[PDB]
Amino acid sequence: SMEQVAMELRLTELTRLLRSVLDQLQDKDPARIFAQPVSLKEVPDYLDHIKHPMDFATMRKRLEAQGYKNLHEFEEDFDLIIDNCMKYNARDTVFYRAAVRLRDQGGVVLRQARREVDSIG
Repeated sequence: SMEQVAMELRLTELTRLLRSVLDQLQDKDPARIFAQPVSLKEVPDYLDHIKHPMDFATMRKRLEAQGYKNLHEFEEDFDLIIDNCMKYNARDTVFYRAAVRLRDQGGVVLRQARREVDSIG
């Protein structure tokens, strides 16, 4: 139907906006601490600690399959990246501190993305 196509065009446009959001967020992680999934070879107990692992590469795979229906879903995955790190790692670590900086900096980007997603429908 024409209605399905129009909905598909909206999903595509959301996907374009989320790709730019994702790039902006990932630049707030210049150390690349959150680039890839935590390695189960190198942290074999990780899944005993963290039930829903997340990382920027996994988000990128989901994005390119147009797997985010709305900004809320995308933000959920971004929040898992931060929140998982802040539970697994102690306060005095380079990892925790990187998460805090990503959170604080990403907040700015997400504040305006929310306005763009509402604004452009």
